[PDB]
Amino acid sequence: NSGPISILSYCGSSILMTVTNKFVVNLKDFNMNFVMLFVQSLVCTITLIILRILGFRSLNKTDAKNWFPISFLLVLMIYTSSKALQYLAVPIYTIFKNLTIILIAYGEVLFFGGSVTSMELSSFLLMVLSSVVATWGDQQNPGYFWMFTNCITSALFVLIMRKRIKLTNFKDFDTMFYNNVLALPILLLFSFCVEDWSSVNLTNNFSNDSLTAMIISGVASVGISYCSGWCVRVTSSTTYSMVGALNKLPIALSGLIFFDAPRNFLSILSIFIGFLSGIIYAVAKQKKQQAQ
Amino acid sequence: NSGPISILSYCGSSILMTVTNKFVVNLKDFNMNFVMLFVQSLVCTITLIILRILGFRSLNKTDAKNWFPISFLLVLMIYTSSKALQYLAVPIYTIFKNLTIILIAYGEVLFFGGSVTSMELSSFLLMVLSSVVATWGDQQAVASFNPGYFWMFTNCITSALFVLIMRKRIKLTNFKDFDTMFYNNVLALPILLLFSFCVEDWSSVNLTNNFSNDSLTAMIISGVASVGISYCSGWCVRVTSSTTYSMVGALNKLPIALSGLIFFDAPRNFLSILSIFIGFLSGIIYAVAKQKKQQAQ
Ligand SMILES: Nc1nc2c(ncn2[C@@H]2O[C@H](COP(=O)(O)OP(=O)(O)O[C@H]3O[C@H](CO)[C@@H](O)[C@H](O)[C@@H]3O)[C@@H](O)[C@H]2O)c(=O)[nH]1
Ligand SMILES: CCCCCCCC/C=C\CCCCCCCC(=O)OC[C@H](O)CO
Ligand SMILES: CCCCCCCC/C=C\CCCCCCCC(=O)OC[C@H](O)CO
Repeated sequence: NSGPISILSYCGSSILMTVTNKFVVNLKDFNMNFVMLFVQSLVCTITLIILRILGFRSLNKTDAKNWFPISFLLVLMIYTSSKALQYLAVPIYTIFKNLTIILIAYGEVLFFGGSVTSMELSSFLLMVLSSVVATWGDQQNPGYFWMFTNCITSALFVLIMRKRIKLTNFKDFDTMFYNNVLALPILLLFSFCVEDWSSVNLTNNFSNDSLTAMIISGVASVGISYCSGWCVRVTSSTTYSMVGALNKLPIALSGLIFFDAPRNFLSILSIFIGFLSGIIYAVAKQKKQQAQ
Repeated sequence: NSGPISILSYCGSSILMTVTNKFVVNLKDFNMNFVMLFVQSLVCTITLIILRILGFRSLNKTDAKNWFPISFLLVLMIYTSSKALQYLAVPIYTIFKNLTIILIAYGEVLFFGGSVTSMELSSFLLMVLSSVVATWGDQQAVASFNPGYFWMFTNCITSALFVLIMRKRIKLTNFKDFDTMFYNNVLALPILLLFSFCVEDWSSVNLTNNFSNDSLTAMIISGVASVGISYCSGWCVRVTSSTTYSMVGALNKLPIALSGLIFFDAPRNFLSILSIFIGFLSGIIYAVAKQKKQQAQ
């Protein structure tokens, strides 16, 4: 586990999680989003514990209270992100979620000090265009405030995890385990603070059937769980933040091939612009090694 | 005459020419652009000879047939723009004309061999955003769409083939300013009358009534201001870089657009403003890029 294998790994799970959540679990637009994530991180936790007794990990209290900010950034990342999409459109959220990419690249400079290649700067802007270009080819204040929060919480999150990982020599699995376990409590705070619970009404909603999807989702979410922390650790907090935005293209590109859906050339340019953005960013990484 | 002083000259001239064509001569959208522009190239021609005898330039036959493409490239650059602008909105025309900056920067690779700094690449992409961002912040048979984009594809290359070749033949023929100004004005004058019959419709019973003593007087007014840009356009490309002239020219319209928000109580859009300040960022990156290029060697 090192090198570009991280990125190919992150794809299959984000590819698996996108398909599986839309093919395996049809209409996963549940009443309580955090509960699905609570299981996705809980089914992930159980899966690891089964693996410890068949051979991976460790348990501390010194590292423990230093990771809680990361998890708290995660759930807040979702709460802010979840709240952004309530008042915001999907394409524009990508634009700001793509604008977050830049600061994350320059946020790594404040945690590790590296320089942002002028070529890397070009790639991110192309995603911005590919983001805007796609946005300009579609239709549909409260939102922007939460997106201003998602941009920062998603940044401080992916940044800090990468910090504490290399600080506590957290090998993979270790990253996965702590993020799954420590998020479990915080989700119950936001699950109780945000969702509506009613034993008269919702106790019937997520019945014996629905949980099958939430656990099915968790098993598929196992991939993304392990690979996210593996990507940030080996490569860069920028690399993980970039691949996440790039993934939706082959998924979006798959949506145009595998589907007879009304399209627009503007939408296509965005996807191919995003594809270009990777090539520049892919080559940009090359110029860092060769130059130095 | 050298260095960034060129840019202010090309800027001030493009700015003075913008006002003079829009405030002093309102409805500068004439029925026959080539004749209006033919005068602008004639007053420059007339203007130059008076200075030729008051002190700058030269006339050849070896230079002549190597310069004819520029005037033809120059006038053709306009005809494509005029015909492109018929089917396209002002902001969208801006986007592609800013995309030519990329090829022009990379067209220089085919003409002189310099490298396009990744930092330079950043600016050009940003210019796209300030252009793209503004377009998304605006209002306005398929076979009617495409005719514009088609005419724009030619303007983009002729706009490239134009400023590119001139800068080469300029540095090849040591064309000092005026020479750049003179030759493009002189050799273009005939082509302008060429396009005058090729495009315009003439009717002395009807069109003779259009260009009256007011409008006819105006056609000279615009040329008087265009003396700057004419001398400064070729001055800009020569001293700095064929990219710089293609960049500063695109940069100029920001402060004029910024004037529209300040000097005017006009409905605005934050997107429009973001675009403009995005453009300023575009310059600063390009300014540093030029700064990092000269510093390196
Ligand atoms: N470290 C860690 N990360 C996790 C875990 N579980 C989920 N994540 C991460 O939480 C994020 C949210 O999950 P996804 O729904 O898979 O998001 P996505 O595929 O990355 O897509 C995002 O960008 C798209 C545009 O490119 C958007 O369309 C999408 O809505 C979302 O914002 C992802 O980055 C995922 O890797 C876990 O246990 N641990
Ligand atoms: C509602 C909209 C809200 C506002 C939307 C804003 C969009 C901002 C876009 C791009 C910013 C790019 C910033 C680039 C800063 C670079 C500074 C720097 O340090 O550059 C060094 C680099 O190496 C030089 O190549
Ligand atoms: C509304 C439309 C918006 C769409 C906008 C689309 C822009 C695409 C145009 C040009 C790509 C220019 C990038 C060319 C690739 C540069 C490669 C490079 O610099 O390579 C150096 C390499 O490392 C060897 O040294």
